[PDB]
Amino acid sequence: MNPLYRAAIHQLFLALDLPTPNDEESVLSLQVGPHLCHLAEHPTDHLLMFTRLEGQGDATANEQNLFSQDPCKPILGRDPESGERLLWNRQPLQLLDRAQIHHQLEQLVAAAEELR
Amino acid sequence: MNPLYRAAIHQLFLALDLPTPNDEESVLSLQVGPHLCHLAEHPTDHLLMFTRLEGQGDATANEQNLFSQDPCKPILGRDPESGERLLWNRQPLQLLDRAQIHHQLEQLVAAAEELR
Amino acid sequence: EARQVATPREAQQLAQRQEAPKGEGLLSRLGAALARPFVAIIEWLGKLLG
Repeated sequence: MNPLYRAAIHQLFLALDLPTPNDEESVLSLQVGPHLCHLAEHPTDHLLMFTRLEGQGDATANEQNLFSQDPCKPILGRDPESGERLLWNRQPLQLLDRAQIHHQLEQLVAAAEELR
Repeated sequence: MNPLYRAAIHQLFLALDLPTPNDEESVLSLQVGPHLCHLAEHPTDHLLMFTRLEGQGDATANEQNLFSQDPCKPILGRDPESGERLLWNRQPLQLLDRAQIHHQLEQLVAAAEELR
Repeated sequence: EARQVATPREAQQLAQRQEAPKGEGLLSRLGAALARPFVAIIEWLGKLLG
């Protein structure tokens, strides 16, 4: 676990009133209501967040996949050798504050709920 | 324009060996082989590169729209109003030295080349 | 309403997925030039981005 990522994860967990983790397990998981969300550093110095969709619709996928003013707007993709649909966003860590780390997760959960 | 955006554009033009452009408000366009590509600051302090496609590729939940290890891997989305399909990527100006801005455009064009 | 849970094995794998590099030498091969597309495209792009 690189220091920027560790610091970012600790900022997020503070914002979530959670016991700061843990081992230095790189990939973390959070259950936020109905949504199982995964956090990773991928690649180095980037905070990736993603959630697998459990049989939502994707009729709105191509609108979801257009850029907006918000770099954290999630993108809806599919694992080619699994068929699973994943909603994801990512920010570089060389730039962030806590409000911006929490915001990334807000955006992820919101899009998953609002999808389609 | 934003001095930091102008400076990034300057680096890209050195990388591509093009005559340096004058401060043009809004969107710069480049012809890279058969691909017409556009560059803009969007949002503030980020560089958005994109190319308008016709019917090629998959803008829905697909492999192109899944993250990889390279943050410049472009995304294929679609404006719901005009229906225009746009392949795009984005980088924060803070991360874009000459090599990296060159890399951003190259990854955009690489996907445009592949897509049928 | 958030709890930390164990990471499923497949999520671990997804979180480090690699694709092979692409487009190496591609910009040098295709070449690049400034473009002057229809004013209409430029103006529309400005409204789209705003």
